[PDB]
Amino acid sequence: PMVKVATNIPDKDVPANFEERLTDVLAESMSKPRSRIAIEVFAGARILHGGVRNPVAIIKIESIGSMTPEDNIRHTQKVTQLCQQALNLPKEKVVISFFDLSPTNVGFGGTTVAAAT
Amino acid sequence: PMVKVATNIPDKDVPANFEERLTDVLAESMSKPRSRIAIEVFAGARILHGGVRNPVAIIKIESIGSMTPEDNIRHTQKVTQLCQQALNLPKEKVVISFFDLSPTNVGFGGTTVAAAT
Amino acid sequence: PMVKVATNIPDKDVPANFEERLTDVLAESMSKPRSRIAIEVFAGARILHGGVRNPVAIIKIESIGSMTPEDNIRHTQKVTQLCQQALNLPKEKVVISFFDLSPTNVGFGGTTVAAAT
Repeated sequence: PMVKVATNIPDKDVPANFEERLTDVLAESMSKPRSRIAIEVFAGARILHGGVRNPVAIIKIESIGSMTPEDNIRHTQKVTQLCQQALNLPKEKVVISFFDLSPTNVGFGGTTVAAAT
Repeated sequence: PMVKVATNIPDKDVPANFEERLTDVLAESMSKPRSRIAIEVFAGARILHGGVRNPVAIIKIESIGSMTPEDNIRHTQKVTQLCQQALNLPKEKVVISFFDLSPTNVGFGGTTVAAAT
Repeated sequence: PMVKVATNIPDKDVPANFEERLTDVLAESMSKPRSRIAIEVFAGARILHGGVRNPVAIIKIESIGSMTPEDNIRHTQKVTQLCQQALNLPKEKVVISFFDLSPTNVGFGGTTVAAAT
């Protein structure tokens, strides 16, 4: 799974263990090995949400599966709870987009996931 | 809707009201409330387009609906016109990608849009 | 085609000709004109992959076609080989996501690709 977190919170306010916690949250929620999770953090970013500059996190999550409607409720709940705790964000300032990719459309280790299976 | 604008124009040359104008443009074009629009601006970025470093904007727009082929022509026209005016970009230096998401695949306020409906 | 490369390698370690080489690689692999390829490089980024901070590249590639399963193996191989050479990355530290867009969902030159055809 590949995650991008963009936030207007300053990078020094995003704790150094945030990525590791998010890795662990999504490994459990998505049933995926920690070894195949990437987290990108773009903090101190220029973001407007709902017309204001209040702290916000805009998150994108890509995965091969584990993205049924029901799964995505669980992910939303878990990711949001982490952001509440670690980023001091209200739930209405955590936006997540979910992309379910075919293994034919993910490259890793020099070939697609589909070709390595 | 969630928008990411990456540009090699310096951040001080992207006017402070750009995001608000883009918010308003897309609220009208997409028939969506301003309260549910996020704009991320990554300016001063390292971009090459068509082999050159000339000023350019690469934009991604995600939305739940409002992305028929006809809708996306209108969005392109409107977004491009804003970038022409505010970013001093020719139209051939404004590239936009449109992603139409299921409400099952957007999290907001601690659950999916689908679960909140 | 539109490419985003995020890496935790420092920007001064990403050679200035990286984007041009990647442009050329994908023009050949995807059979697309150099004039319609954008490369965004977000270097010096905060990334965790597999729980560690080792150098890594997380890449997103969008295209109108040229993204059959077989095509994406070739792209993965070629892009990975470039990153091995230019970024000093092992193949298991190059992750790529492939998005195949409709021409109705790409704006360029003030209208969609579909409307310009």
